[PDB]
Amino acid sequence: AVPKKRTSIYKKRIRKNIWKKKGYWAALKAFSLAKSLSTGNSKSFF
Amino acid sequence: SSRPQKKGTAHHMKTRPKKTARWDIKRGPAVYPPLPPLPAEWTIVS
Amino acid sequence: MKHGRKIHRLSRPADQRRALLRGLTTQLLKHGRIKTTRAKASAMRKYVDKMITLAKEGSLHKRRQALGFIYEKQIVHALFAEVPERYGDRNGGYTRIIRTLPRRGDNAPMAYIELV
Amino acid sequence: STKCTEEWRQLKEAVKKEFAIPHVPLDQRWMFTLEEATGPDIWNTTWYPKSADHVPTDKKWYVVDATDLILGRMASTIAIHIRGKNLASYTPSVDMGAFVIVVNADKVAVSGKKRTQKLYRRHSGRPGGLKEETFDQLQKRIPERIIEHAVRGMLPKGRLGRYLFNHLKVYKGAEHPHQAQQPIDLPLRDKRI
Amino acid sequence: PGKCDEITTRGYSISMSVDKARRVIDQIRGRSYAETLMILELMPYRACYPIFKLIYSAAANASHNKQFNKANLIISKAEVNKGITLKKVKPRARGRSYMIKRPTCHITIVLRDITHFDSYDKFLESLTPKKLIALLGLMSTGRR
Amino acid sequence: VLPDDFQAPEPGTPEYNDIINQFLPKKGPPPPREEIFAVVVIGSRQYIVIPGRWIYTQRLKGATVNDKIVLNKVLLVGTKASTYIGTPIVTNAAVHAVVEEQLLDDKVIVFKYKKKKNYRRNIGHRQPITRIKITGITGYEDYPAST
Amino acid sequence: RVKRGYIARRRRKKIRFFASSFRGAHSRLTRTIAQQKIRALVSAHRDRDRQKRDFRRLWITRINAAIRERGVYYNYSKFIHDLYKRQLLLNRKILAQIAILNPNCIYMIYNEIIK
RNA sequence: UCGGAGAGAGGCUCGGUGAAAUAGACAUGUCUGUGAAGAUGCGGACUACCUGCACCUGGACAGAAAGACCCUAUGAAGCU
RNA sequence: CGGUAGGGGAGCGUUCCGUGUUAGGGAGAAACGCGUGCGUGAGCCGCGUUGGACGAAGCGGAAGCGAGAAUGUCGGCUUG
RNA sequence: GGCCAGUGAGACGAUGGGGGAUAAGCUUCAUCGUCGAGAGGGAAACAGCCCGGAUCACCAGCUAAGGCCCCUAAAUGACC
RNA sequence: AGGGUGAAAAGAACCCCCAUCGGGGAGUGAAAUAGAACAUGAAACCGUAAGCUCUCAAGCAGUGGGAGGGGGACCAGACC
Repeated sequence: AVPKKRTSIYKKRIRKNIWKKKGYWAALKAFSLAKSLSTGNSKSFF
Repeated sequence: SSRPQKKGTAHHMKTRPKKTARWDIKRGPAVYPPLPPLPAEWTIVS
Repeated sequence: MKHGRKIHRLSRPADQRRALLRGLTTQLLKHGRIKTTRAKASAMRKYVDKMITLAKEGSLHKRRQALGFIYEKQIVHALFAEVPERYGDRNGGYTRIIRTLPRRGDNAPMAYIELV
Repeated sequence: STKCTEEWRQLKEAVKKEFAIPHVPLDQRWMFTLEEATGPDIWNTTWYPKSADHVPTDKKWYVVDATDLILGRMASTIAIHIRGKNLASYTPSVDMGAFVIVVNADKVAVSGKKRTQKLYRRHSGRPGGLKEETFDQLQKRIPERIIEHAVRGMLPKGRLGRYLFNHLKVYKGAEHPHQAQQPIDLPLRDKRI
Repeated sequence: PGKCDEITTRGYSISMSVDKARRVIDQIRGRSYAETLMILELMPYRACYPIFKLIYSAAANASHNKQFNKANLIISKAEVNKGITLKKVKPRARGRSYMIKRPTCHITIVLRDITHFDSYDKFLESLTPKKLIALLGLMSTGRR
Repeated sequence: VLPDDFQAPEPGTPEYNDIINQFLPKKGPPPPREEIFAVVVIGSRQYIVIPGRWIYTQRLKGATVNDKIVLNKVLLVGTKASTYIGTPIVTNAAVHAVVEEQLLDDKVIVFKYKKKKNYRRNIGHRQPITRIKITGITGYEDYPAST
Repeated sequence: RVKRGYIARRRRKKIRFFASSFRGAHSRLTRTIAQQKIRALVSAHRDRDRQKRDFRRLWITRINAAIRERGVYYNYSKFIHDLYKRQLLLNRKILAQIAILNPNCIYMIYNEIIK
């Protein structure tokens, strides 16, 4: 359970950039919702 | 059983390369006839 | 595994889920338009369609089951005097699940219930 | 603006033609062009090949006919061409070798009792998967893995023998589908096959 | 310095973590003020709102300090750095105590108008270099 | 503080293409040295020598700067058509050379350490080398061996 | 008589500057910068003696591969048979260099070794 | 035997806050052999595209903690 | 003219002191960072759109005088 | 002799033996070789086995031990 | 345990973002990259931009050779 050693700058920038790329994937969805929130007949967002 | 395995440095007196051919021990290096001595490596020219 | 278990259970235990259903469909029948989460929205949709069509046939037995389900006294008797005059000929589909922005603090998918 | 990428790309190719020089092949070639004696001292250092010396387009192509040829000496003389140790341009760090083609893999001779006693066993990672498999079983089943197993242990199994492993083209049929560079037959120096 | 093109806006050590500010700041890089205006209206992050406050107070800065428009204005770099980290000695069981660090950011966002010349043709002229200083202000692949 | 402007001198671009196409390419001819080639033996090691080349070698025992020095220990002198295979030295041979100023080459850090037996030695070595420029090769017109 | 100093940082900054392009904490982290200076210098030793040995090996196999292109069984050993019997003192395996820079001249070498 | 289903709190995902023991640097395969006699690091062969997520803990002689057992100290102390 | 435990000889560096209110220095000292330079090396010398007031060499002396290790120790910041 | 240190745990290999079971990479001695304190080459790897004693440079040559099919330098060398 | 903005608070009038904190102009100053966390600011650590390069690959991450590519260049063969 206890880690034997530490990680490099290598593997850490890989994992942190996979985390922040996983943050990248959930804003073109927000760009699509922000673009559909604009002028148009949409039956949502009262 | 009663046969001892040959361990390290007894493995080396047994399994080292030994050239046990009485011909190939007799070999000396080849002899070419002697040549005259080569001239000077360079010369002062004034 | 959940093959074909079509009950929609929330993040609450069973009796607390029943009280959430009864209270939120009660105040849904009080105000008409309401802000829920989407799980709470569909969970309101089934039961409030059951309560619109329950007092559609305004007998005493339907009125007593309907008064037994809903908390408030004076809202069941404001219901069967309203649902045959309004929701006759609709034949199902008494609500609308207009969604909105997520909630600040949870990113909870937040919905909004009509009566149409 | 497609003309930015296209026209500036062709300007970069244009100054690639103007600044840089081509690399002449090593055939009927003297020591130096008079430009080359002004350039680097490529004489007193060991000759190292450039990218225009090991192009896979103008490599040689060899065809042996493995009918009644013994396996291991054929594998060694295919290896000595698959490295490039019959060329004076041999550098053991680049791919100076030559493509070879081995037709008739189904009729490869062996000497002694190889056919019933030599095993091509293999194993996956889990225990109890060691596959009992003898020479006649592959030669009945897939013969072009025989020679392909013989020469794969003849090449330096790093990143570079793995690259010249694909130069081997073994086919079990009597005819190979290659008409690449008109493949000249392979020269042998083995008097005992 | 780009000859008077960019607008640099710094930020206080705001009371949140640097890494989530770096995913929300690595989203909005390269996109202009309208797209970040509509995305940061609706991004589901708590680190979204001071970033949107600094973009809004950065382009309003770019329209009041300079005199630009909020449509031809792309985010240039938007770098987020570390700040001061507080230390919180929080007790935990079996007589132990853990340092819980309260992290702060340091946001510096640079904005970029397009103040262009848009020359007619490409063809090089190796004459009058004291005009070649002014005619070429921001291009690519500088030879010699 | 503004975008600067368009500048209006009303220029006309010269598209004659007889000045820029003269300016951008360069005409530089290599000097034709001659069609000759030797292999000298200096110290112990042999050098490919062509007339005009800034070679490096060993001699710093004694040799004055800018001196005119004949390297008469020549084997395998070769022209464009024929070479002269040297039974050891080609006779009456003379590679005329210019021994130039003496140099020290790059540092070769000879640092030795064994293991935990705590021993380490940083020493350095500047080899006393000599750069030689080559003038021309002569005295080589005996026993041709062209093929 | 306090003696706080800076000489460990110049002592250490020189070794820091030598350890460039060492791929990670061998290029940044001081307590490995030292042992990569050390192991890099002994790597320079053994690879220098074995670059003498290794280029000897490379010229041997290069001129062997040049001589074996005749087809008739003339090995590299027989080229030295009739390279020292016909008295050519010590061409120093630079005929493996002009064997590719001047292949007609090495054909003149070998074709005069035959005669 | 011989398990099976269901309800909660965790676990999984999202949004907030956010540690810890550990850590020479880690570009951190399997078999087999060798070696301070139990090797990802040495040798030969075979096998493996890179990198995550969720579980399991066989190894890293895993973490702890200058072995309570054994012995040594011209050690300490209690007791007889 | 390999070298552990170890012995001897010769040197570099640091801060202060004598020369010294030294030469030099807001026309940029010390610092910090840099080298296509020199040394057997400890190091010197030179260059800096950074910095802003001190301080060399030579000939000498004195040390809280040189760091990679002490489950060292004190601050800073990582890993997980 | 003067001044002044370490070391006093050794290990394997050949021979001469004792203890053992003429068992142990076992234990104790006597002469010697190596390692310790010894790099390089051969021994696949591998302190003690063979050659061999590393001041340094060379993109120099000849050899010892050992090798000359390929991986990997040199003979798919010759004759019994 | 926590010292040092300037020489002098001359400590930022006024405009914009704006609930503040903060930020940008302007103004003071020789210096505002001396802005109150304020004097030189190094390493670990976290980043962003530019050049080359990694997704059939076994490696104490080097070193010797160096394919291909990039940069300034002047002893254009050199250097990184």
